Amino acid sequence: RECISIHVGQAGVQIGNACWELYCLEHGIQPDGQMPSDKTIGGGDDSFNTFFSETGAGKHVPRAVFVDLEPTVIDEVRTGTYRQLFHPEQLITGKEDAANNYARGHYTIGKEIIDLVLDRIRKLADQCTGLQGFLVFHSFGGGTGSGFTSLLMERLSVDYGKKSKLEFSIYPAPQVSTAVVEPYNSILTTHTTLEHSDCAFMVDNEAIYDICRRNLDIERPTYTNLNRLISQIVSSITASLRFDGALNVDLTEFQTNLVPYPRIHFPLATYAPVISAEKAYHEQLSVAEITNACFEPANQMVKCDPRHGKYMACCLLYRGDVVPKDVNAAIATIKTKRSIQFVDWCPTGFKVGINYQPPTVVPGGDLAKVQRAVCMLSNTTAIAEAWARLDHKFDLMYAKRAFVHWYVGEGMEEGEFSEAREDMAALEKDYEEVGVDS
Amino acid sequence: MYTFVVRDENSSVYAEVSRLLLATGQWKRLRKDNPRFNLMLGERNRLPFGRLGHEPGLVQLVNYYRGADKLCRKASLVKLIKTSPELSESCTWFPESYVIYPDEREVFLAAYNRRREGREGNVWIAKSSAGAKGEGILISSEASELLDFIDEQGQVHVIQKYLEKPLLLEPGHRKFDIRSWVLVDHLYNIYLYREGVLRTSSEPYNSANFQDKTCHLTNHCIQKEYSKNYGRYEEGNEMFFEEFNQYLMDALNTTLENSILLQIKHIIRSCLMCIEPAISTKHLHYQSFQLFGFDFMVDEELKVWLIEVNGAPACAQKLYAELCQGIVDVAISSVFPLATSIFIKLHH
Amino acid sequence: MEVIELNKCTSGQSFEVILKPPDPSLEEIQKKLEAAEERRKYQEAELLKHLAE
Amino acid sequence: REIVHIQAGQCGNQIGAKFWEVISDEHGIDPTGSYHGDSDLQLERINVYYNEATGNKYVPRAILVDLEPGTMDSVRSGPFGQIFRPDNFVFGQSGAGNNWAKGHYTEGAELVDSVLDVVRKESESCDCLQGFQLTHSLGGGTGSGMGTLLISKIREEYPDRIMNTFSVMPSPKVSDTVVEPYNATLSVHQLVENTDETYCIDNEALYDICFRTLKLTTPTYGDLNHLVSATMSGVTTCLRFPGQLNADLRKLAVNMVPFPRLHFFMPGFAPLTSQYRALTVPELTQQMFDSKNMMAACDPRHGRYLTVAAIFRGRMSMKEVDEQMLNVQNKNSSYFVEWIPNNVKTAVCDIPPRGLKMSATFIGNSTAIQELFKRISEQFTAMFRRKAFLHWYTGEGMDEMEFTEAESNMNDLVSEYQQYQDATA
Ligand SMILES: Nc1nc2c(ncn2[C@@H]2O[C@H](COP(=O)(O)OP(=O)(O)OP(=O)(O)O)[C@@H](O)[C@H]2O)c(=O)[nH]1
Ligand SMILES: Nc1ncnc2c1ncn2[C@@H]1O[C@H](COP(=O)(O)OP(=O)(O)CP(=O)(O)O)[C@@H](O)[C@H]1O
Ligand SMILES: Nc1nc2c(ncn2[C@@H]2O[C@H](COP(=O)(O)OP(=O)(O)O)[C@@H](O)[C@H]2O)c(=O)[nH]1
Ligand SMILES: COc1ccc(/C=C(\C)C(=O)c2cc(OC)c3c(c2)OCO3)cc1O
Ligand SMILES: [Ca+2]
Ligand SMILES: [Ca+2]
Ligand SMILES: [Ca+2]
Ligand SMILES: [Mg+2]
Ligand SMILES: [Mg+2]
Ligand SMILES: [Mg+2]
Repeated sequence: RECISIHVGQAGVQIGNACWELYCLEHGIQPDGQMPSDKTIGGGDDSFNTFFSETGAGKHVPRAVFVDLEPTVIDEVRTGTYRQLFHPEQLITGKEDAANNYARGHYTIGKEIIDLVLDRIRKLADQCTGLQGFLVFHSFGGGTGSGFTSLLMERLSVDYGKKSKLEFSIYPAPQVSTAVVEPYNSILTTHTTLEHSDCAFMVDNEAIYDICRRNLDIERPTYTNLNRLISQIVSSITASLRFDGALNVDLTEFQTNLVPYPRIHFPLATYAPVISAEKAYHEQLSVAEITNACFEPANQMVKCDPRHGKYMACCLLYRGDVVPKDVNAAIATIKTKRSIQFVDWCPTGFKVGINYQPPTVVPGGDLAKVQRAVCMLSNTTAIAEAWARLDHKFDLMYAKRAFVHWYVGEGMEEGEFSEAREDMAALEKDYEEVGVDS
Repeated sequence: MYTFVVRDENSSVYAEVSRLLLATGQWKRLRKDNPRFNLMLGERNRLPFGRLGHEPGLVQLVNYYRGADKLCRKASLVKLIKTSPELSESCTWFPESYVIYPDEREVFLAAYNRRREGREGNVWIAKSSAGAKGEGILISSEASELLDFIDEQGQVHVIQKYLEKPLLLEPGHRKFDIRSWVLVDHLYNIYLYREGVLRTSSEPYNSANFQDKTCHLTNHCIQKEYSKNYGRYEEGNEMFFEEFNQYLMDALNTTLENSILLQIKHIIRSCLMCIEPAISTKHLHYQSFQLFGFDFMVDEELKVWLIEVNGAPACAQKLYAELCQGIVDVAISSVFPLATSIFIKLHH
Repeated sequence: MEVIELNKCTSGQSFEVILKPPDPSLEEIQKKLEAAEERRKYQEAELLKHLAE
Repeated sequence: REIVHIQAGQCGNQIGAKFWEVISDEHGIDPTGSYHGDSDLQLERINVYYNEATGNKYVPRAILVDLEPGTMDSVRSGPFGQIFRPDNFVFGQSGAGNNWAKGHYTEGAELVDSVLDVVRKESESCDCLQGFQLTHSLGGGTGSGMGTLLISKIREEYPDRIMNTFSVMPSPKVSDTVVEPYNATLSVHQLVENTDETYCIDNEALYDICFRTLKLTTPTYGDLNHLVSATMSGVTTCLRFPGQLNADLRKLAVNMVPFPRLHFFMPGFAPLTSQYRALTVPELTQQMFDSKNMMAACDPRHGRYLTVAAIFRGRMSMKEVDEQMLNVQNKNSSYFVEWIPNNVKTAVCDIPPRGLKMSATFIGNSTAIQELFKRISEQFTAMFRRKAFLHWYTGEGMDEMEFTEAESNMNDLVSEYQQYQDATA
């Protein structure tokens, strides 16, 4: 049951790079594609084969497509450490980018490159015997990441109607953002993509930035830092697809376990522990401590306050030295001290998965090796706070029609702005209906 | 130069706070919608907590605790006291109360009948979190009239036992209530303003007539409006702690601290410590402080009863200057330092 | 506090702990993109007319 | 991401020449076009402004235009004169007599096609043309009249490419002829319609900086142009060197211009120089936002910032830069429009300009720029109400109506700036 990864725009590509580097480290795959521990040469249907195909010469090749409308970012993949991992058809670049303009990525340029992308994706699909769907990595804020991604999602729904689609989306933050129009792009892409995505993991760059500042003691985090952290979270989420396990073994299960209502499909991710490599000796956090840390806003991928929302589903994904008894003990403890309210029509429970292999880190990196870690995926109404933030920024510019002429000049209509914003307003109201009392 | 914004033009307390901040010369007020602020003096309703703490390079403070409404709405206060392990359902300082929707109707009726058969006093009061300024309150010893009154309204009500044996000030044989101001800062320290106020009735207490709600309702507005003896005994029907302590000494051979304030400090502590895990901002991306107004009754046994908690209290005029200065000292400058405490810190 | 559906294997295990019971077609996409392209073409045509003047 | 550079008229070619000297120096290109630098950062985006010729030579993608040959003879005689492509000198013999009509309609019209042939030749060899940048003055005839005509023709041939200008505004304080307000107003009229981004380089501000700050009693065009070189280097840094932003002219336009007409930028620079003590980042930031460092004679405290782009150059704490910039906005939050969140963007480049350990360059889209157009407008009106000096223009075939139209458009522009200066919530 294969899984295809699609990385769109700079954020999607660089995070993709980080993730596949990490995947290779975790499965014992070298930069040249060889995998010594793999005794079946030229094929097999092991778990890691969900993400890697095999050549007759024993090369293990990522089931991935990289797409960017300019070439500078993907060129670094082409000439980088893991260049031998990929075939050139997997790496697609145009000559000029979307200029931070959703409409330019979706309409003007998207129309010219979408079929090429679909063809390359189809080539990967043909290899698959039982494809389950796609993992799509992109920023909210970029012209390509927003516009082209939304176009691509529409077309993927058309060409693979059965398949599941999962999103990993970088929500825009003023600290590391690029464009002043990123709220616009975010609302436009969320509106166009909402029907076509089964489960979306938002990562607020603000949260990652502060985690890097606070716990890694990095004064001014770079994209490399952010991406190594993010890749740790992504690996936690996809480990169940790549390894033997019983929890979340196919893309459909993410939808089944985390999303009771289709529009409300943005689970909050929380990760612990994030410990600095520079710290020579560490106090190893116990199951109780990392599980408790999962309910601290300072460890969330999106800053918000789950105490003032309601849960619809909670998932705990441990890696390393963890046994069920310890988890149940810790959960017992945490219930009595924490504000954890579920909606009345959902069971108050946790789905737990434990992978015995402790997390892997990039050598000479900023993250320390720890003996146990946990990523919590919880669908809480609290994440609507992020939408409220974004929509407000949108409302501020749109009231004056600031920058709108750049979008209209690309063939988009002004009406799409208000259509998208109305959809977001509906989304917020949905969150409030599910989560708020009188 | 710190910056702040004002989003509640109706708050007397924070009008004064704002004035003081400006007068320090180190605070600048911005237009209410400018996001680049250090301090938000927020609006009473739908305060956008979700937008706080996302401004790079700005430590941000707001004058409200998200979640504190649980204490400051009557229905939700009843529910909180009845369902919180830390506050016994049998907790002794809160008057037997029931939440009724225009629901604990049958429960209330059951207790009521139990009281009727046992010859006991059965005078209850109906009040709406909805109702305001003494409007929508009914005191009756018949359940039927209360429920009829509630059903004619549109929002949730509470039926709570009337305290038929209140402590009466002499002369005048008159009722009163106690207002305490409590400031909770960003570290969740609990500061009780040393100065409380007694809001008194200027009419003789009459248990044979609960329809005349003048000597039954302490409310300053109600006394100022309907009482023709308003201000006869004390100015603005407000007695302060120096005089009240002296009265307790002369009349009952006891002090305000021993007979009453121990109980009050206990109740304040219990309530705030109860919800601390739910509303604390110690690890949040923004920080909260808030001024509360606790309102108490004292019965003839010198027992203290919590009546209600107010999330946006006004102050007694003569006290505005001091308290407000205190707010700037411990709640604001503590976070944003400028270039003999009036508060009792309630430890925990 | 009930543990259910415990599954084990050499690489790990999983279980559930309960604490309390309780699309547009291709043609339409093509039309959207072509409508946008057309609006771009109209705007450019207006510009080239203006420049010709 | 190639840029085609065009310089027209006397002013345009003099500041254009200094620009090429300065950035050639920064990229380690000697006057013969040979590379002799020490850092690969110098070459990574060298293509944005330079073509490669045989023998690993680098030749500016620059077109030199004039209606008389004097200044271009001066360029060819100059220090880096040998570096320019000989075929890319396009000049007439007649001149334009400081007359917009001659540049735009009569003298210039004859020479325009030759320029376009050279433009076409340069564009067609571009991997992916980013757009065009034009240097010129607005107060003369060639740079103003022919320059605007060139921009109009280029838009026609390349409607989908960005047009960027460095436009030098006239000032009575540094004046060649009385008709400069006519030429500038006519010019501004064209620029509002046909450019995406215009840097307003005000000769009044240059003179004032030279006189008051640099303590030069009698400023020459050499001195003013030293300021202009520094400013042009700064505002093209992000285009010329590897960075986090992936900077180009289209992203600049998209992010700086909230409304199509309001694309006239106020440049600024720090430190102002003609000491061996490098500035501290707080000093850089303070001076950078100071009215006395603005290259347009406008007081930013008399308006509000729509958007801002900042470039810090040199080895400095990026943390400290962030702190200082955030500090400026928070302290002065009043002067930044609240209906554009996060309207200030900062970039950093490790390579400092020559002779400085560190510098800061400022690009503001501020409503205060209206003061410049107002100033021109007043000077225009004073003459036009009596039709003074008009025969120079009507003798070239123009009608008064064209003047009236241009005056109206500029006044509207001023009204639009005021309109957004007053917008709230
Ligand atoms: N976490 C993280 N965020 C990134 C990264 N690269 C870009 N971003 C964020 O993405 C947003 C900008 O979108 P980009 O991905 O750079 O733009 P794009 O998708 O290539 O689209 P274009 O406009 O054509 O360049 C900003 O919010 C950046 O902070 C990255 O490598 N890691
Ligand atoms: N259970 C009770 N027993 C006796 N008296 C009571 C009572 N409940 C309320 N009262 C009287 O009614 C007065 C006002 O009641 P309550 O405080 O609930 O109304 P309110 O909230 O509109 C005024 P505030 O907001 O100032 O407290 C009290 O000051 C007290 O005199
Ligand atoms: N800053 C600056 N301004 C100049 C320079 N040369 C001319 N000017 C100004 O440009 C205007 C005259 O235009 P000019 O370029 O000489 O005429 P043109 O050749 O027909 O374009 C006047 O406002 C002069 O002050 C220069 O080298 N630097
Ligand atoms: C106010 O918000 C912004 C304002 C400007 C920009 C600029 C971008 C993305 C550039 O590409 C850019 C930046 C620049 O300097 C910061 C440039 C430039 C282009 O041309 C030369 O100087 C990005 C923004 O988010
Ligand atoms: Ca195999
Ligand atoms: Ca679908
Ligand atoms: Ca020809
Ligand atoms: Mg990009
Ligand atoms: Mg009240
Ligand atoms: Mg001249």
